[PDB]
Amino acid sequence: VLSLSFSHDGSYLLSGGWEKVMSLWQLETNSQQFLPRLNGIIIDCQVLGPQGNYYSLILQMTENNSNSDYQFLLLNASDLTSKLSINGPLPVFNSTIKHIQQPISAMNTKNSNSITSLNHSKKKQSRKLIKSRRQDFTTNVEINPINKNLYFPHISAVQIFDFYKNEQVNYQYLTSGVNNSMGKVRFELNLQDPIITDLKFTKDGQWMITYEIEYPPNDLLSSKDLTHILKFWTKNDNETNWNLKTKVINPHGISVPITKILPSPRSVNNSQGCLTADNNGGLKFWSFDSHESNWCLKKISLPNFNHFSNSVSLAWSQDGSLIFHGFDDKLQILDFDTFKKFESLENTKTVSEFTLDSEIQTVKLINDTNLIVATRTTLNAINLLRGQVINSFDLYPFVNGVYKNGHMDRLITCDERTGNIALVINQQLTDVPTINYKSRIIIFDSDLSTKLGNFTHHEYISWIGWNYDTDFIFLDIESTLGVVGT
Amino acid sequence: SPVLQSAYDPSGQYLCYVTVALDKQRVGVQPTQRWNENFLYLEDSKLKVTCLKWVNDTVAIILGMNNGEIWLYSVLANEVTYKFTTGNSYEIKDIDLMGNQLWCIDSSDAFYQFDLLQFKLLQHFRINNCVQLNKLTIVPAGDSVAQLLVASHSISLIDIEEKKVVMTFPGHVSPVSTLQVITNEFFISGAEGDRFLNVYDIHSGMTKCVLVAESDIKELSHSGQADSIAVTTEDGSLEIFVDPLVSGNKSKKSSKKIQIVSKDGRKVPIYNAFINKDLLNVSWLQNATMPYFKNLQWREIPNEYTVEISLNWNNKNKSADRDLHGKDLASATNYVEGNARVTSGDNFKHVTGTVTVILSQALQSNDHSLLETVLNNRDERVIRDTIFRLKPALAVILLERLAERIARQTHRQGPLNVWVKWCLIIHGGYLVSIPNLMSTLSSLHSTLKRRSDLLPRLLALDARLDCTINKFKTL
Amino acid sequence: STARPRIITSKAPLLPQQTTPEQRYWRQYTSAQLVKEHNSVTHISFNPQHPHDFAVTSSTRVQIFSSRTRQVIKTFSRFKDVVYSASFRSDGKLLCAGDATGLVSVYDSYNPRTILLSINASTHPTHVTKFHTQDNKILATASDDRVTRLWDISNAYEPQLELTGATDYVRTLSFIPAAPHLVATGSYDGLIRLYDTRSSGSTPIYSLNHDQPVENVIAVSPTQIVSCGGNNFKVWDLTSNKKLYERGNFNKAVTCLDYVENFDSPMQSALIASSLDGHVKVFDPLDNFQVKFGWKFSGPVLSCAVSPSTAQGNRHLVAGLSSGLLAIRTKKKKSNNFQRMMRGSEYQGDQEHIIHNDKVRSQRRMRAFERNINQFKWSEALDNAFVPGMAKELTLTVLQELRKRGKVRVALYGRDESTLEPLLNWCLKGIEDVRSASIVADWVAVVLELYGNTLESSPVLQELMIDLKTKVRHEIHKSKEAQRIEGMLQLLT
Amino acid sequence: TLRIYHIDGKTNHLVTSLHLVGSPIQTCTFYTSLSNQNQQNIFTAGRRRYMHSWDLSQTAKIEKFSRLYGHESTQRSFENFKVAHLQNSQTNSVHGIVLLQGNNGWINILHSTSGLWLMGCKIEGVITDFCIDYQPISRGKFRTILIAVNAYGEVWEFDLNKNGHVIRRWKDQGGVGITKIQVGGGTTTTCPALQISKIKQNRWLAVGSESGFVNLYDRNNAMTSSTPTPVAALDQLTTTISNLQFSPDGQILCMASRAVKDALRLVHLPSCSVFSNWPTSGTPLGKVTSVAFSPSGGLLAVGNEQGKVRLWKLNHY
Amino acid sequence: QYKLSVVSGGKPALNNLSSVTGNKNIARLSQDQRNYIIPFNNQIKVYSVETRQCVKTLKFANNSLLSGIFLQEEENNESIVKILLGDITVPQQAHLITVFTNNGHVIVLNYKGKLVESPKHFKISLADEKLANVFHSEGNYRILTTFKDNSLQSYRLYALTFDDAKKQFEVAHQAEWHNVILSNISSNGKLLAHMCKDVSTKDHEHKSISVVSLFDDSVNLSFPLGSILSSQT
Repeated sequence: VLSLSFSHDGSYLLSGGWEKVMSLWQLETNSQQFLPRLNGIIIDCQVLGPQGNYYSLILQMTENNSNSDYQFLLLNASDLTSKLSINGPLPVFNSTIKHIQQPISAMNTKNSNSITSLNHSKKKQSRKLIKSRRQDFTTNVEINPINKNLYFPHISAVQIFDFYKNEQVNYQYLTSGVNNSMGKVRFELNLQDPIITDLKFTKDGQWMITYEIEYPPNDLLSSKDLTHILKFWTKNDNETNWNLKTKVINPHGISVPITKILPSPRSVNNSQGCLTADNNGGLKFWSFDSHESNWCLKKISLPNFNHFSNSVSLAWSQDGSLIFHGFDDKLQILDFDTFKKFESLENTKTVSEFTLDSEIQTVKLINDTNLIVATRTTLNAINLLRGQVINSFDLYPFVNGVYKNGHMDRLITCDERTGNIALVINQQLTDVPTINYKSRIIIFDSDLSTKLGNFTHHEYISWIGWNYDTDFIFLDIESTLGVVGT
Repeated sequence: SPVLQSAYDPSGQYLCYVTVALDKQRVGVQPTQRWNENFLYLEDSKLKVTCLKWVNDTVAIILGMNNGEIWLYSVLANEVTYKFTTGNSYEIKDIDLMGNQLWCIDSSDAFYQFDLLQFKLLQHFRINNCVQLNKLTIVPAGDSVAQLLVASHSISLIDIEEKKVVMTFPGHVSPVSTLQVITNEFFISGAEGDRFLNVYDIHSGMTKCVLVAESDIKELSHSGQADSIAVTTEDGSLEIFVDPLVSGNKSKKSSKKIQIVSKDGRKVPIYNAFINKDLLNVSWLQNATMPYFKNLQWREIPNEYTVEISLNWNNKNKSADRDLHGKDLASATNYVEGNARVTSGDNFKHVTGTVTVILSQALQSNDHSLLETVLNNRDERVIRDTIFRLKPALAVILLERLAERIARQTHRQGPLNVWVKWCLIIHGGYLVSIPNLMSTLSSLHSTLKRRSDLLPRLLALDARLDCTINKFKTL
Repeated sequence: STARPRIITSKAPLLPQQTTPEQRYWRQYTSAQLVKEHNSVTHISFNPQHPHDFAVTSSTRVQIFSSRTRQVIKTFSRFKDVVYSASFRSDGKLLCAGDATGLVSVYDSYNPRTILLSINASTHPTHVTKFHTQDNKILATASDDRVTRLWDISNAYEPQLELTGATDYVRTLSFIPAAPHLVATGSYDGLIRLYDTRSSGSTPIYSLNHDQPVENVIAVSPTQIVSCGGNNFKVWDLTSNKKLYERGNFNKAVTCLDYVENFDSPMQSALIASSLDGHVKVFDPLDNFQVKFGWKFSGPVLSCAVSPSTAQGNRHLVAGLSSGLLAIRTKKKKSNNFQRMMRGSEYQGDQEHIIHNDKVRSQRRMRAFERNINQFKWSEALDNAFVPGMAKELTLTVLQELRKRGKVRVALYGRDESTLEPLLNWCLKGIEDVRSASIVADWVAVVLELYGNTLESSPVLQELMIDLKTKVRHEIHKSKEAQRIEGMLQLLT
Repeated sequence: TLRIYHIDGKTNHLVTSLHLVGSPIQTCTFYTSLSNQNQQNIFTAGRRRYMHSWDLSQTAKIEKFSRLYGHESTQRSFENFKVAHLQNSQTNSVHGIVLLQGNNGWINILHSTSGLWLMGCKIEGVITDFCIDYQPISRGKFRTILIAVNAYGEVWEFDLNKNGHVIRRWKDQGGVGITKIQVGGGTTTTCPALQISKIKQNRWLAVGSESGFVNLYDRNNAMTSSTPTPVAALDQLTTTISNLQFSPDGQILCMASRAVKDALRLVHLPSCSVFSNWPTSGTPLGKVTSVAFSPSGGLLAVGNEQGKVRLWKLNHY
Repeated sequence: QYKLSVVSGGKPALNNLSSVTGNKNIARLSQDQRNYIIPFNNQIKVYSVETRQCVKTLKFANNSLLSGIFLQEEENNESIVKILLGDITVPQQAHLITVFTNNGHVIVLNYKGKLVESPKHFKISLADEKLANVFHSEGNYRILTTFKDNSLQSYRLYALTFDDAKKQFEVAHQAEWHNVILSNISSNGKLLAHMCKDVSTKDHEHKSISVVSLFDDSVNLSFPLGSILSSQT
């Protein structure tokens, strides 16, 4: 039991538990009338109206284990309809940020907490944040360009937002889960919902490309295989709901993730294509068909590598001829017409297989002239017309074991019109690395010729992108959006 | 008209209107400059408001009523300040005020002059050769309020000091409805049920002009120096005559005309518009009693004009909580696929007694009946001899069809698992020679990959099965 | 607050040769009735104006059938020998019947006992007689005399034009809907000639060589025609004067081809072609005359016809088989005091100021498994899923969704042997599919790890497991061979 | 349709005309609160399971009471409700209650500001009618009494100041099948009040039933006799009594029949005299199925089968 | 060339610092049921209830007093404890807002118009212990504070009065309880209920519930969980 609120009369009791139900209990004849589905577990219930007209209730949105994503709801008690829902942005961090206790339940799960488990887990998270160096807190965040709409890949959902007025506009489910069909008991809180990892849009903005992973339940037989599901959705500008057009299950075979997904620009097929890339290194370019209303597997480059590493990425030259591929210790250049190496007949050492020092984390070309490749330990800036390196910077004394693979790619972005923007995060320690953070956004231009601007922020920064007004958008550990602009 | 009577204030900023409310007349002042919920009910359902005057130092109105006593009513304090009682059980048929002096017509054909600063009846007066009098005005002749006009179908210019009828203008058949003196020595008289306004010249005792309207007049107003005569019209209209005192030269038509309609098509009637120089204030009723107003420029407005107002005629009840269909705004929408197409990653698109003559005929001309009827065979020597004396490309499209029928009914793949080997055995050189193997045979690759995918899990199951079955064999 | 999400149906990866809505329409064509006739029927023609009727040639008899009833409406039997052709006018009233005496008998429809015109062709029997479509009062007939004749109704005793220049056995001729003057004609030499009527006529404008004997000429497009003869059929463009495409997709030499356009169908243009086996095949010129559907009737089909675009009702596809058969497939389409006390339910509110509503539609009726899964009684959900009369895909949805929502153990707690039996009966019925082998493996292993010793206590489940072991070994044999062929398939790559 | 008209003697015009879809309007009632005096709700129900509440200018606010917090099994229809005041009597606060009929004897009492299932009382048999009587105890406190009536003739008097309890019963003399019970003489639903100090007691109780009979009793002797004798037994109608309505000052009772046309009768009280000079044979009434009074002005609106609401005024008030 | 500015704020900043009280709704409805005021982590957002949208935003960075108090760039302690509708200083002005944060501050501001850029600042005396809860009947104010001398916190009850001087906030030192497990206050605001481990020290059962009246001494009762619970538990 999480919440109990008495009426002014003394015969009604508003109850709230982990199952997502607010139950009005009538005490005389021992009855109840409830609300069984409200997008998350219900933390608090309270009465507001003098004659008992409004129910105010606070919810947790327990799907995010990393963030306690509060939701305030007003309620007209007459017809039990949703009036005045208020919620901020709901990011999904990779782990817990700052002293977020999972609520008190009976059985200790990955979603719930006992009491002794609450104390032991509090000590565990405090000692983890003190001892560990892996503090990444990286959030996948996208911006739909045709409406400049902020998009949060929530756990088993998406949150559509606009930062102009600071209001959540939509919350859409995309996976065949049990987020809203059923309030969860402990043995099904152990059955966590599928995680939608990647959310991108094609540069047309009308096609939304998603990648999610389905988890089978524990103590079963096919609990080892995870189901990779890619999906293509469509929506208009007068309509804020995405409708799923195409589903693709197990791309590149079963149990093989497609962890890097890059959309196509308008120049090739009016941005109706995507390129999926594995730990295998194979590249699948899917495209929307003309006569038929789905997407199809247009181009395939299929090797089969016995070793696997998530240190991959891919970039795309703006005229659609060549593809950069960031492999671990290896940079690859792919033609678009035949999906082979860049065979140049002049042979002027602009080869398709470049050697680099460590695991590549991102490859971003600012134009067809300058290519910024940031590894696990070093950042570099090379040219494309001539195969000579120009710039390089040591990324080791700050990113040592802080991030996993792909997170620097999801972090550092590039505006097509002003240059490159990188991030660094450090911690302010007082005699134990103290939990208070401090970040720095640094702006370069023209393959890091100069630092256009170094701006130190007094707290953590979890994601940076650019809204298509050429203004960069950065996030905080608290659900806060700031804009760096002209 | 629910609003029965109405009158503007000088400088045209407020208007008082009286209207029936459950057979009880309420007076109410609404501003027209940009609601005023203040009113006054009449305590009797018998005494009613008959003649209304606006008085400009507390802002007030003055009401000649059915009881026979003038009610001076302060509107800022919203209270009946004074009751000037007349000495007759009659009705104040007309009211008139200019500064401190007040004149009134009582239905006993009685002139009464009252003083506000005295709060007292100065003089009762009655005159001969005036048997009905339902319009009265005093001429703007300065501080002298004498030589006043009365009018009931025939105008009597009658003095106050000399107290006798001086002039007699031929009026109308029906009594005079409105009688307004715009400037000096010229005054206009209009009857009810009349389209014919009579502009009269006073001292000559004549008709300067006759203004005409297209239908029955409701309300009259004039600007300062006779540059505008605005008549709101009983059908609901606003006909304005610009400079109607200048030079077939006696009768003059309307210069411009303004209606008020709504966006659905419904016309909203007009009552008591007030004009100034180069500025016009028009009035209508939005609800059954609520008065709405608008201001508009008649010089710039053309000869014909209508004012549109978007009335709630068939507006859908829009609510913020409820969506366009079914559910509410906070309802986080779920996941629906509908008829969505599903595709796996291994389906490549856009990248001696034989039966040989029958295979060739069917695969040249596809028939599923011939396909199943010849596929019913299982004899391996027949399989070998057919695929030996079979064409290579016919065998290619046959193997496509084989993968297709295996996928359609997997139960058929038993006798077909030995057939599809010999297609790759005998025509294997042609299968190397073809350039697009995965493109011509994406389906066989798909089904063999799917079975290869199932194989380790079912092997694990079979291990668990064997363990348990040996357990209950031994015990 | 939200609503209850409806239960999401499981969708497999697509199996090859998936159903398009065009094939959905060709299977929506249902209701194939068979009508016996005396000899091989020759020509079927629908009524253009009101397509509720169609005439079929027969033994010395023309039979007009209906469409909404599919019954014999009219029987013309005034002939001496077998009628050769039957074609309607452009105005749906006057039909012509080419006979075997060398004469085309033309009379009005809806009246059998009158003879409006007996147009005498050449003495050799007139094979194909057709009305014009743009013009309303001109005919064209072709005989065994290897001459075609253009006839008017006013001059019925002498032909209007005598079109010549043929070689052998003119058996088809047709017209073009754009030009009412240029005609096409096919004899038994292929070689479709294209003549002009306003000009001389005995010499064509141009020829198009079809080597095997062309049997039907079909003006599909305003720019394209069809050579329908021999084993193949070639679709030409006459404005380019060359064959745009060719299709040799048939077994026997073709005998019939018709075309239909701009009607209630996902495929706008459809081309039917019957080739003397019962085999009628539907292509489409929009997809370059590619195969879209095919029916097979056992008797050798001689004719085929479609209901026109203005059929405004039940759509019909008739195939006349040379055994004397008509195979038609049709896609089919309180007191005064009481009303005066409740007569207000029919206003709908078209005038009032404010309109407000919050009603919801009666949704699709939830099934038994859906109600029990939403009501969380999961074991009885398993039983009502494993009733005998319910489908493999639906119980796959139940199994997948229940394994996702809850666990198999809680689904399987309080089970006895009489409820254990249908689970493993369905498992032995469905282990031989690719779609559900992993899921049935999960569930049967979970029930095994739960009910080890009840299995050793019960003997009637022991015989079912020994039945499972011999059938679980075919994926160890046949699907193991599926991987072996996958190995020797990469050898050819 | 809910048609709101501003009413005059010469021009009776539309303030609002709302239309509901799939929602018949058999009963509709205004409400202004005794605590707030400015709320202006409209409660409306028909042969369905939802009761609409329209609040009081282009977007209309319409809530719907559709769920029952205690039990939805008693009534398969909301087609008849009554509105009333209710003071808590622990806190000196008066709010709005609505009374709804069920199957056999269940009258459901709902807090109307939130659709709350406050109370319920079961009379046996088949529920026929019910009404609200007000009883001022002292200066600042009143208590409401549910006067319900069955078919056979039993009259139940509950109090709802506390939890709903039965104060008393008494039988109507006659009335084999009873249709309408109606108490008048003071503040009722037809003569509402503006403040608590304006609340008085009723005086007379009329019952109008299928044989055309209206038994009229005086409360001052009914409350002490507990098996009372009717002051009058009016029988001037021969069909079903469908509308019993008192004056706002307790001087005329009208009885109207929806079975036959021109079926309205006026009775002066306490003289208990059925009037002669109206309605005449040349009085346009039709099938009289609805009647309504003015609060102060002495006007009468009569709505009939044809959809017409004719208007009269009595000249004394 | 480039300037950074915070644009949008999310999390409603509920009282997670307390973690003992079950009535954690900081947000309250106004006297007129027209506007709902929620104090965010970076702003204070007021929403008109009919149109459902944010009728007013109050950015702590845009103000100069809330930036120097709520938006300190080193400590995250001070969050909004409670809003109060009526004016503490003057009796019943209409569109005023009284903000109590964690550390003894009283910020009086104006909504329904423009925020006058100098909100009334009043520091309450005796702010050694942190402010946890604050409420009122007519005239007198009541403050529940959390004090630390076994990882359990004493609750100190003070009575607050005003209108003697400007800065002065007179305290009365009502009561004190040694340690509390789960305290809650009724919706009327006149009754609270708490527990203690003093009974875990004295007797077998680990708690006893004690209900205490605030503005009087009427309901002051104590009873054990040994009398409350059954034996199957």
